[PDB]
Amino acid sequence: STGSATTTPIDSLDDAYITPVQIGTPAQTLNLDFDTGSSDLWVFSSETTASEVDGQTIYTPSKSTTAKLLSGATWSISYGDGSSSSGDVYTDTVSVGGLTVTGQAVESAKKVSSSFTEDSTIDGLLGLAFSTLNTVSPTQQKTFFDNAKASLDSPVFTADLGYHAPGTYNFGFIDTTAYTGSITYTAVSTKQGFWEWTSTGYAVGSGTFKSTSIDGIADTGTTLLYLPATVVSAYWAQVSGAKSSSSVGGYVFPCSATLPSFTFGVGSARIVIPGDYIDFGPISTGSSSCFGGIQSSAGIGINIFGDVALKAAFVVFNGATTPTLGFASK
Ligand SMILES: Nc1ccc(CC(=O)N(Cc2ccc(N)cc2)C[C@H]2C[NH2+]CC=C(COC(=O)c3ccc(Br)cc3)C2)cc1
Ligand SMILES: Nc1ccc(CC(=O)N(Cc2ccc(N)cc2)C[C@H]2C[NH2+]CC=C(CO)C2)cc1
Ligand SMILES: O=C(O)c1ccc(Br)cc1
Ligand SMILES: [Cl-]
Repeated sequence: STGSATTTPIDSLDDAYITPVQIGTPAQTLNLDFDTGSSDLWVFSSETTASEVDGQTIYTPSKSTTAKLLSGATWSISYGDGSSSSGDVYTDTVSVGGLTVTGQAVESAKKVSSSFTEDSTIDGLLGLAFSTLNTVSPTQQKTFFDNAKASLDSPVFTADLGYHAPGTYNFGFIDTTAYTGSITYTAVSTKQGFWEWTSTGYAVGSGTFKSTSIDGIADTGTTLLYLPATVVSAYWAQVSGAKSSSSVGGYVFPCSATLPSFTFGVGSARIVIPGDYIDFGPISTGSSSCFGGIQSSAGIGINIFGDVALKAAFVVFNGATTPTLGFASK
């Protein structure tokens, strides 16, 4: 089997991407944030505290003839930005772009934190990291991809995120028309439960390539590119007027600037992020200072290849017995 679904930026800055997902019978379509950095499929629901729902589409398990309460199962997740959500668990039929999994754990939110409430465009998350990070207790549950894997033509999914435009998530096949050149594959460590890999270096604009190992995760659920302070300083040093602002929480730059590109290495291959991809617009409405798309990971403990990087590439998440990651230009 295979599936193919369009993923769409939620706003003009590509702050996140949403992908329609069918849950239950008859289908209830929710727009989920596919997140290769986490491992729960959780949704706004009829059980979510009313005051914490503001425009989201909800899953109502009582209206699904295939929904079954998973007795005693609960979930609770907190994230690095202080956000959180929690609730109970149903099993139900879930379909993505024509690919169907029966008996998928659908984690129904009873509580969500304000940052989720405030994002009306995102109805939940679909985690695509390894199932070892799934939070359901006392019996851990599998991700949509793990559940689908055996049925897929090939045990892979691909992320093809657009810049200021829709893109595609494919399951079970590689669309050879979706990239240029070849796909370069690189080793993955699953020890921490992430798609963790090592970039071979970087360049800023037309500058010389610096060969250096940068360990990080491929994370479609993170908007920006988070890299070591040395790398980030070298990038912003090429932008007149750019500075690290403590009050704003990162590097900012004059909105009048044209940004240099940023290149990262994948083995002997190179992915080039155009400068425009690194502009995240005014720091506050009407400001002439803009927020940078490359920020320091210094306070994280890991580097994060988020959407800013991933959208410059066609990315293969290879879930074979020994997982790997592939990157192609496009
Ligand atoms: N107290 C705390 C600290 C860290 C964590 C990891 C965490 O937040 N994780 C890993 C994880 C995986 C599985 C599960 N069951 C739970 C979490 C979520 C990731 C999911 N991807 C999208 C978004 C993410 C959130 O990033 C940020 O907050 C962030 C903040 C500052 C900077 Br500089 C860069 C990014 C990354 C969670 C809580
Ligand atoms: N300082 C900071 C804050 C948050 C992060 C994570 C991150 O990237 N996001 C939050 C998040 C949290 C948890 C999950 N599981 C998925 C996404 C995405 C949001 C980033 N802010 C832009 C506006 C948004 C929506 O309008 C997108 C990174 C750095
Ligand atoms: O804020 C943090 O400490 C953090 C955020 C994301 C990830 Br992945 C790991 C750590
Ligand atoms: Cl300002």
